[PDB]
Amino acid sequence: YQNIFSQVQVRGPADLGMTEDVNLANRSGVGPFSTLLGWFGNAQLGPIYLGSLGVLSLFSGLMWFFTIGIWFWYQAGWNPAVFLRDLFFFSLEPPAPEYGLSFAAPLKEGGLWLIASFFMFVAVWSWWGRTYLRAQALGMGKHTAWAFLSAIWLWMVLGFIRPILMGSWSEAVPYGIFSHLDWTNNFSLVHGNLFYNPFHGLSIAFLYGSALLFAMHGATILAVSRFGGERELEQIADRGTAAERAALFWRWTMGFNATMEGIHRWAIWMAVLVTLTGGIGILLSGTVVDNWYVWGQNH
Amino acid sequence: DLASLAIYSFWIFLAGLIYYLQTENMREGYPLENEDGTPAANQGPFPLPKPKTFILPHGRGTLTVPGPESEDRPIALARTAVSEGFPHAPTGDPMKDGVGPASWVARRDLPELDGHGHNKIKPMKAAAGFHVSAGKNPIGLPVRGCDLEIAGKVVDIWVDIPEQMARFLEVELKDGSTRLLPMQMVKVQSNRVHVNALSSDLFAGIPTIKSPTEVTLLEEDKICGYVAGGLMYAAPKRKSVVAAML
Amino acid sequence: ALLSFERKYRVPGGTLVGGNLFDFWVGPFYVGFFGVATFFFAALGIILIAWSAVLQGTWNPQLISVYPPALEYGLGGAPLAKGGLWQIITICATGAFVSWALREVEICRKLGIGYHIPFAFAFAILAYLTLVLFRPVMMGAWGYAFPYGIWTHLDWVSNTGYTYGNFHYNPAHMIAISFFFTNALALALHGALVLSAANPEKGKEMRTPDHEDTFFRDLVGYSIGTLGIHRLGLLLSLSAVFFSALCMIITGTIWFDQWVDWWQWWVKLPWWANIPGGING
Ligand code: BCL
Ligand code: BCL
Ligand code: BCL
Ligand SMILES: CC[C@H]1c2cc3[nH]c4c(c3C)C(=O)[C@H](C(=O)OC)c4c3nc(cc4[nH]c(cc(n2)[C@@H]1C)c(C(C)=O)c4C)[C@@H](C)[C@@H]3CCC(=O)OC/C=C(\C)CCC[C@H](C)CCC[C@H](C)CCCC(C)C
Ligand SMILES: CCCCCCCCCCCC[N+](C)(C)[O-]
Ligand SMILES: CCCCCCCCCCCC[N+](C)(C)[O-]
Ligand SMILES: CCCCCCCCCCCC[N+](C)(C)[O-]
Ligand SMILES: [Cl-]
Ligand SMILES: [Fe+2]
Repeated sequence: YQNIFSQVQVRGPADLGMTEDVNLANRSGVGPFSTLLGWFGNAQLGPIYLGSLGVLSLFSGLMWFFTIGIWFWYQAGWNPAVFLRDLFFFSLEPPAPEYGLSFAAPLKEGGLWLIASFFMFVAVWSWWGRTYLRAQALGMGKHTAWAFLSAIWLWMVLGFIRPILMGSWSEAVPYGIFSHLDWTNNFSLVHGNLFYNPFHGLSIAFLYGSALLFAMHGATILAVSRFGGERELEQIADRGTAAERAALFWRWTMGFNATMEGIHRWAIWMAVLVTLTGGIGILLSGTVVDNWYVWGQNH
Repeated sequence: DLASLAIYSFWIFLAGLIYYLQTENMREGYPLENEDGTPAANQGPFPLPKPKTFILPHGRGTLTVPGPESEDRPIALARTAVSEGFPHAPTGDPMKDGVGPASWVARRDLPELDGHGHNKIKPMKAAAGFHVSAGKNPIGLPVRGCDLEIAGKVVDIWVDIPEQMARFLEVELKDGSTRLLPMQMVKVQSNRVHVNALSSDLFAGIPTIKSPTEVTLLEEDKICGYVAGGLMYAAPKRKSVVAAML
Repeated sequence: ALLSFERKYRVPGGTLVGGNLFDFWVGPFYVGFFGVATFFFAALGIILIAWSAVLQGTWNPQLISVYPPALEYGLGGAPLAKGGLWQIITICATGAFVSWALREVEICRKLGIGYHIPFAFAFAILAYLTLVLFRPVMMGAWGYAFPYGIWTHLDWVSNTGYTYGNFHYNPAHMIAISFFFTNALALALHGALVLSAANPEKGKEMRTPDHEDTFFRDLVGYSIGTLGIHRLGLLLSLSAVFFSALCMIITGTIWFDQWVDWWQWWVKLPWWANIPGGING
């Protein structure tokens, strides 16, 4: 038994959650239980908290999705069959370079893209405030909101900050499955191969490193779940043989180890650094460095 | 060159972060010791971080780390060589003495509490509304040890209420008493519960719990430590795969 | 030197080879038969690399590069300085990796824990072997493998990728990328959640796993749980590497053209293939 999937599922009264300082009036009712999810993790769905911020975020998010969708339908000639077969080829493109950073572009030539970006902007940022507040209501630290900022940073750089620094919305990424992939490839081409961007190399190290560390950590906790290992918070407050054996496995393996609390600091940074370095590398592209190969030759 | 200053600065930051992370991961187990218990000469380059204090819920005090090593119980092991870096062999029964892969830690002799201050784990029998929702119900099944002999029967499942999960199987032995078997150390089959880590004769030896309705962290550790220790120390009594196949 | 709680664990037993022969430590590191096997392979391999650096006429880390045999050599051996010295180093790397995994298994045995780690690591090894062994052999030549050089292996990645246009179109590659991205997302979330509960607002009591659940439930309407998160993290990581190897093993073996064209199968589906309009109509 590897404890990857549960052998027997157990179920009791739905958990309504801790109260603390949260406005219980904004908490929904408990959803259904998924036996399917129960094999891997918890079966309980919900409840969810939906205050004003969450409603705003959900609304914008849907509007963003809707804006892209209506454009796609237009591109499909309102024909369901065409919509489906060309779904990955449709693309909501930003304004042409001639429009600079103005909002004067005609709807079908960038305006819809600007509207979509506005909705996504509001959606993402209101959601960020939500990650902060939901934590505040429980008296918890703001680690989630901070980690989220790192992801937001790469996103901000790609569709707002960099386009603005270069005076053109045409520098932003289009909304399309395949098109945003073309944009990515093109971006590297146009900047002299991103494999030469030092910050792209780091970003990759952390992306690979996050898969490395989580394979390591996830496997370690599972390896010591026979000693109640996943109950990490209590292991931090009162170290058990689970924490000791996990530490010693690594100390004996690579010469050094972590603690039950410390490993999560290594974790959050390993992941956060992916988009942190990534964002910097993209921000420098085209604004300070036109060709990374060339830049590389002078460093 | 801005890009150059940026990358140069990053490495400075990264070295500082790694430094921070490492010291932060020295809140336990340090200072390092010599195999005899005395402070080791080489403590490494990273210095111990300054103390931090965790405020524990429901009158359980506080926890300050780094702090003096808590572990003080007797360790039934003896040096094997004059030089450092060698194994320390058990002086008595490793399973009974709690050493090697049978080790346990002197954790708080109180049950882990949930967010309300209630016991996190509880026999399903007493967990209002809890039931097996999917999979083979192990309750009622005989329990076989690695020697392929029956060691007892499952009389209940101890559940983690907040996480709604099976954490221990309560197994009644021949003498009418019961023991708790870690869920992740058993294999529920259609007609039995198989425990590879232990031979039937070792079940009586599983550490017991004071109260029949709760289990403390100290007890959990002794129990889990003991069971895992069987993989090594019960190997002589563990029958082959082909034998088990018959 | 030992951690202040390590002694009771430094017990004999757990080895798979040599009984108690190598059953000992060196500082914090444990040895074991596979500890020396790893040292052997690593040393020899590093040595064969330093020697290739000599034949190449360089000592600079940025420049050193060991290339596999040219396509002319097919799957046969080759002159040391012309592909052969790479073939040996590859054998050494494989040996050192597998030994490192097996050493981890002995460590698991001694500590009484699961074998999840070395099992997870085998995936990384398998991804490596896919690029250096399985794909080359399937394609018919060691030349298809990548070179051992800090920047040269990036050239290989770039050149190999563009041989099929924009590699982004490889469907297996897309799935792999999702896992890599989702994994980093979950790793950040997991690290932040644990820490936010262990480090609540100044002066407050340490939070509980229940608060972790409430937080995420309040946030997205679900909590996978402490067990599930670690299960998930392992699954995302391994799935990422699994699809990585899969996206490559199929490239140049059963797919040879521009990956973007593979997607024509969906567009050409009988029922909508000829409907005018849209992008492909
Ligand atoms: C996976 C797909 C491609 C590939 C694509 C890329 C791309 C694309 C990039 C890298 C990058 C890196 N690659 Mg690569 N790379 C491949 C296979 C390998 C193998 C291998 C044995 O299979 C190794 C050892 C490396 C090693 C490296 C690192 C030098 C560097 C950062 C990786 C990292 O942090 O990982 C996460 C792991 C950790 C954080 C743990 C630490 C690992 C350390 C840093 C590895 C050092 C390797 C050492 C120099 C190699 C020789 C070892 C001995 C000295 C002989 N690659 C395959 C062929 N690699 C990045 C770079 O900056 O390139 C210059 C980068 O941009
Ligand atoms: C041919 C193309 C170029 C190339 C062009 C680029 C470009 C261009 C960029 C990268 C970037 C990256 N590249 Mg590259 N890259 C190349 C080759 C490689 C190779 C390789 C060959 O092996 C590798 C491993 C990588 C790896 C990577 C990553 C390290 C990095 C992306 C980080 C990330 O997590 O982003 C994913 C994370 C995000 C985008 C953040 C998302 C956050 C927002 C807030 C989410 C909102 C969600 C939303 C509301 C909608 C859904 C909501 C629903 C509820 C689900 N590249 C080649 C050379 N690469 C990025 C980077 O950082 O560069 C330095 C980047 O911009
Ligand atoms: C121009 C290039 C093409 C392209 C061409 C390719 C090619 C070609 C390949 C990939 C591969 C990958 N690409 Mg791509 N790819 C592109 C753009 C992207 C983008 C992006 C955002 O645009 C992303 C995110 C990715 C992502 C990915 C990953 C899914 C995958 C690499 C990871 C891997 O296989 O790990 C696997 C991990 C390993 C191989 C590591 C093994 C480590 C070993 C076992 C141990 C080493 C120990 C070390 C020696 C120790 C030293 C001692 C020290 C003390 C540590 N690609 C562009 C369009 N991509 C690779 C792949 O799928 O590989 C199978 C691959 O070969
Ligand atoms: C499969 C899922 C992910 C994963 C998991 C993983 N990796 C692991 C483990 C796990 C679970 C370990 O337990 C093990 C470990 O101990 O980690 C600390 C490990 C490990 N993953 C490592 C690296 C690594 N993992 C990577 C990836 C991944 N690891 C996946 C994303 C990558 C990349 C590039 O993405 C790298 C670089 C090592 C740090 C470590 C294993 C240490 C080891 O094998 O040591 C023995 C060998 C030596 C000390 C030296 C041998 C030297 C060779 C003879 C040189 C040959 C040259 C080489 C082939 C090319 C070098 C040039 C490059 C520039 C291309
Ligand atoms: C602009 C993005 C910067 C984001 C950096 C956030 C890193 C996450 C750090 C976790 C540490 C949180 N903290 C401060 C409370 O300790
Ligand atoms: C339903 C289709 C959704 C499209 C998925 C593609 C998302 C790419 C998003 C990149 C964000 C665009 N921007 C603002 C940065 O330019
Ligand atoms: C905290 C995680 C530590 C990971 C550090 C990994 C560093 C490998 C860096 C190689 C990439 C650097 N680069 C682009 C300049 O070559
Ligand atoms: Cl903190
Ligand atoms: Fe964890």
